[PDB]
Formats: sequence, C-alpha cells, structure tokens
Amino acid sequence: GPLGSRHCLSQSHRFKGMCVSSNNCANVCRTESFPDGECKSHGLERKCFCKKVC
Amino acid sequence: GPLGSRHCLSQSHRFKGMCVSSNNCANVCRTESFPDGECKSHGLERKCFCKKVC
Repeated sequence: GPLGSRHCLSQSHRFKGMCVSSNNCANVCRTESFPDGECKSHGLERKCFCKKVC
Repeated sequence: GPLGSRHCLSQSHRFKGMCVSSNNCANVCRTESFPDGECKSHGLERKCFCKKVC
C-alpha cells in the first residue's frame, strides 16, 4: 500500500496513573489535539504517549 | 517542557547500531530534517530518537 507518513510521539500531559489501555490513552490524547496515542513501557512504568504525523 | 515547547520524538530512519552519543544521534537526525535527537533505552536496545517541536 501507499508509503506512510512518519510518526512522532509525546508523553501525555493529562493521562494519570499506569497506562493499561491504549484506547483510553488515544482518547485522552485527543483532548490534547493528537489524533492517536498508545501505552509504552519503560521499566515497570507504563505511560501514555500521544501520537501524530511528524 | 511546561513553560516551553512541547517536543515530539521519532525513532531514526538512518541511525545504525546502538546509540551511544546523543550528539551523534542529533547530527544524524539533522540529515533527516529534524533539529535535534537523543539516545533512549528500551529493553536491551539503545536507539536514536529524532526530536522536534510537536
């Protein structure tokens, strides 16, 4: 399929606590004007990262 | 940050091998049309992430 856009991530400003639903993260990120978002782990911390085209 | 610009990260397309020096990562990222870059660890990988204002 078509050559896709490159994506950029930024940790959520609003999301609270452990990120264990990427759908919930994506919706919180929509309140921050990003179209998408996903949970990511670093060590034992799971955080919400908002996602847009760079 | 909070009273500054919000920044976005995108894993480098061109950077090869383990990211040791964030200066080297930033320079490779400049060839990718990002103004900055930095090494970040996840799992047993240290990778170069290009960095711009969202």
